[PDB]
Amino acid sequence: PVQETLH
Amino acid sequence: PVQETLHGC
Amino acid sequence: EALSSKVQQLERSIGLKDLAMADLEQKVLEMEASTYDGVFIWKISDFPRKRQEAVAGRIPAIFSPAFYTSRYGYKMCLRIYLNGDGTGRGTHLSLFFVVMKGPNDALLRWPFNQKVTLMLLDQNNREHVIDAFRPDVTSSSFQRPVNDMNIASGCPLFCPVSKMEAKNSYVRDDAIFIKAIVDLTGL
Amino acid sequence: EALSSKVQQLERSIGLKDLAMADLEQKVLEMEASTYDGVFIWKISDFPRKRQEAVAGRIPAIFSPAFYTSRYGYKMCLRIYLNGDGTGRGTHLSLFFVVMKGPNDALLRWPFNQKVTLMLLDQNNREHVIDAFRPDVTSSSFQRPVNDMNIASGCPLFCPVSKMEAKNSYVRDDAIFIKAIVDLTGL
Amino acid sequence: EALSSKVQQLERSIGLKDLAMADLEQKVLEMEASTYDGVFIWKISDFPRKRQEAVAGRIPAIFSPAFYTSRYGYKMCLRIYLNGDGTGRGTHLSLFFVVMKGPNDALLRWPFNQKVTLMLLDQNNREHVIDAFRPDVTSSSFQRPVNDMNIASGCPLFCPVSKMEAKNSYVRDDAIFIKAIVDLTGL
Repeated sequence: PVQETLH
Repeated sequence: PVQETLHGC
Repeated sequence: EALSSKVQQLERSIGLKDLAMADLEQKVLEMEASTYDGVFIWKISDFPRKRQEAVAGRIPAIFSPAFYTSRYGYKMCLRIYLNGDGTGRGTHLSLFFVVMKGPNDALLRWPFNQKVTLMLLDQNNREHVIDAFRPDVTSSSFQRPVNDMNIASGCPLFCPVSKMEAKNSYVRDDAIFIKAIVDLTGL
Repeated sequence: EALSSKVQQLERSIGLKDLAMADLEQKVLEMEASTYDGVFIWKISDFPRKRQEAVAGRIPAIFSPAFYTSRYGYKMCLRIYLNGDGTGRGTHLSLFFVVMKGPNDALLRWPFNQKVTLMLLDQNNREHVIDAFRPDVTSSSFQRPVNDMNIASGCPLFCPVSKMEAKNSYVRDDAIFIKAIVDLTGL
Repeated sequence: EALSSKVQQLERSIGLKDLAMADLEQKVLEMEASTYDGVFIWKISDFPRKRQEAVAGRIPAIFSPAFYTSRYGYKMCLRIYLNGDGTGRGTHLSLFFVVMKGPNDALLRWPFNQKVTLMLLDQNNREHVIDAFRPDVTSSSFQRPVNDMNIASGCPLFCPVSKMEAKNSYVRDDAIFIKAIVDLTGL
């Protein structure tokens, strides 16, 4: 999984 | 099961 | 007089309506907690506060939302006295089972005769407080309901006040979890 | 005029809120009756009053809340004329199945082709009034919906007005139960 | 002045309580879309409009309603950037999985560690866009939630903007469906 860029 | 008390509440 | 008989009437309007809103919110809260498989987990928050209200005699017992044995099965709910009832007053935590008037009662077999297991979950999954029982077939508690609720029946000496409260793992982050499991055999 | 004007605006927003609150109470009630397994049990209260309204032409038929074949399957509901429709008008009880427009129709196969069983429950579990059928694939009643609802399709001559009403066991405590079972084979 | 005051005060009142109505309406909204078996189908209407709002930077991402692994299991939802995030900015449709704060977290095992499958359904059942993954146990995204939601984690390069939009079958009648399947092994 890759986290989102904050928003 | 034992019934609840009439006054308790 | 001039135009206040209306406004002082609108204020009575907002106020008599604000009460209807409290009803609705209660019904929404109830739908959100309902289950239909006979299993029900009841979370009680503000445990500290609610414990006082029991000891201080202010609020003896609390009812939980309702749940069913199946989509169109028996309607039920629990009732707890955080400070005891009957033989467990001031010493134990009293937990009871309640058969409520359900919209499908006419289609169900009576008296209510399903095993019921009750437990106080240890938030450390170590030692749960469990107890179970089979309905007293002749007791009014399990006959087809005439009122909204029958007489609660269960474990007046479910759990010693000292055991929970104190510390342990039953109370954590000012809240506890009560669980009920209704055996569906026969249904 | 002035306050008298801001007072009508106030009375407005109040009844407006009262309407949204009533609109929402219904949504709640509608969610409270839906099922997602294909089985639905509809209880109609105030049977007497509602039978009359049918005979008095005032209210010919009534729609039931909606239910589905699965969490994201077909949306459906029932319709009943307590005094007849079509061939059984004023003699038979007309019960119909309706394929409604569902939020997921684009993902479903069409036309609707699932066995539909309809029942008038005997509150004595003796002789239930049961019928069943397979959708008429070329009927517009089972094509993917374009409107909120397709034309109802069912049993115009379901149960003789006399059979129920009179006494028996179908009517009890001024209420009856209608049941629907939608075969799920293939879904 | 007397009424003119007791008036604009009941108005400020009428407004505060209007906020409490919109909240309750959304709580009901979230309730209607919630599932408890780990499966969730998210329909996104007004697709074109919502795309622009993303490209135009106005609204980069949308959150979906919540769902659970079981009646008292993990609370989760999805988050989508119709125009990309991170590596897929402007080129891909980014899709993420979110572990939210559940009312039963104290009873669940952490970190979250269930396989998750994400899909963009083809409204022609031909070729769906699918991908899956297993939680990064050391990432904070799967640690017991402290806030309302953890950092979203998923597929920043889930789907090429061109693939959808264009035509194909992913977008039809200005809507798309997103499917999420949380593997229940172990629970």
